[PDB]
Amino acid sequence: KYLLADCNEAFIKIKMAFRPG
Amino acid sequence: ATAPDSQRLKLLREVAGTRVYDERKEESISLMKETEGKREKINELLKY
Repeated sequence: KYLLADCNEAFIKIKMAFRPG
Repeated sequence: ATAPDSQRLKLLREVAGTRVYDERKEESISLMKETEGKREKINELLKY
């Protein structure tokens, strides 16, 4: 369970980006 | 004496001391299977 939670958290983390346009 | 055989089989099996092991194993199987599904989910997310 802890591993699954950590993986889900990680996937939420990586989805960020910064395109200043 | 006029009990059906299965009742005496349960009685002697209990006399052997083999009830808790049986109950705990069958309970554990459901949880483990649920972890199997969880591991499937894990692999999916890993590929992503």
